[PDB]
Amino acid sequence: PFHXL
Amino acid sequence: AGVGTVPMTDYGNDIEYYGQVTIGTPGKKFNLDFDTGSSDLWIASTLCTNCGSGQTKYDPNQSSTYQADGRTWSISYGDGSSASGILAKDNVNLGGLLIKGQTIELAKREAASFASGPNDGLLGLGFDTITTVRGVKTPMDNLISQGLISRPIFGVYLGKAKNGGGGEYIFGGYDSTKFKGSLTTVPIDNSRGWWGITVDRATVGTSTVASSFDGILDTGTTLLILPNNIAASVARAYGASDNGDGTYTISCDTSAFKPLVFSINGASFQVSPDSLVFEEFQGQCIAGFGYGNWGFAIIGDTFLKNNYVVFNQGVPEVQIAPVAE
Repeated sequence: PFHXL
Repeated sequence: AGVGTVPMTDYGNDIEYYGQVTIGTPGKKFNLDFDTGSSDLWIASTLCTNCGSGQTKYDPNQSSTYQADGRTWSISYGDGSSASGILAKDNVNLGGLLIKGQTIELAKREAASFASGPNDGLLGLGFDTITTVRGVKTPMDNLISQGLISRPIFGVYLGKAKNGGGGEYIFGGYDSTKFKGSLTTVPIDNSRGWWGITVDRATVGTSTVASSFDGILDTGTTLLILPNNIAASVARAYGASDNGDGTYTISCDTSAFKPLVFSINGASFQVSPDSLVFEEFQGQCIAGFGYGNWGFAIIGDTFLKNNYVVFNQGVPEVQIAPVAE
């Protein structure tokens, strides 16, 4: 999973 | 594809969606992750000392339109990744739309996760109040001001790996074959430089698992990350167990689950049962929702792969509708 600010 | 149309690629099980962008003259194709949660356009360059060998690297020497810049930049994302480098200027082609003299940020250093992923860099689609370097105009700012788009909008379709993946971004237009019924206008709060909305409530069957809460629409975040209490409340509805790391273990058989329904501005938006499971690794399924120590939620791909969004930067506002599937 990503979590871009 | 039509003007401003960008076909996306679904990486893994809806982990991320990336499109091809041509930068420079004559120009090279780059695979960027389109992110509504950030506003910096950065790419892997030949100045980079810890970049992936699989990444495509922007080479200033081969762009007859490169203009050097004296400023440096550094960024740090919510999942802990980062990158840093120098600023520059060049032309960017976004679906046939040639943005002249866009500030591009060339990476000198990048986090390993960047180095090992499918991306050459990121395309930031949040407001310009959060650009890491002051005075930098985002791509959407330049499309508008250069008259490349007549309406200050982008239509977003994110597909599901289970149905073949894909996706599509349309700059300055939208596509009604991709959604069903009528669009619902929802006002945006961009005071923090994000695409912020208010969800009136969340229900599972007949239970109100949550009351109004604020969330940001982030195409660059995989899951639906919710405040601790909301998160725990949802989990109890599905019998999910906390892994202690922001994730939950849920049953792999979702055939018995009810959709997580969001009441946004009078209409119903959902997270269909299939979507409640992010990934299955060696028989254990990780749920499509997680938790963070924030007061607002991060409405990521788990939600977006289920609802079509028309991002209007001008008002600002968004129009949403359930995916046609």
